[PDB]
Amino acid sequence: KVFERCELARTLKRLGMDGYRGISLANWMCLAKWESGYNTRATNYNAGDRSTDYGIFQINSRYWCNDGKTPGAVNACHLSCSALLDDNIADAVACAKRVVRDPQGIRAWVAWRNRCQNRDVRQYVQGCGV
Repeated sequence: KVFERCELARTLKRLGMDGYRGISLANWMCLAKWESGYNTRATNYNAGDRSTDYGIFQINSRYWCNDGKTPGAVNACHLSCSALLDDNIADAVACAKRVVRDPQGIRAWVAWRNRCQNRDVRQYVQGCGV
């Protein structure tokens, strides 16, 4: 599923992501935008280390979900990576909440640093009613 901007914003709010571990909604929105274009089926294979990024938040198979083919990986979210490719983002949101409970928080995603940190991210939720 390819979410529309405001549709996603309202979904993420109901799922309790606004202010989760100190992270504003707009920041989550900026992260989904740059990681997958708001696409829940996006996947990106990292030939360099043999892991794959899955879903709307591009969650990595080395630590977060199990895909069986990543060497030396763990599955902190206790999910199959297939779960992160569903049109319903419930499991993807629960896993993203897990990723940010670790020290780095949202900084775990480099694209957030490049494209969202220290920027005016208000545009991502503007006019959406959240």
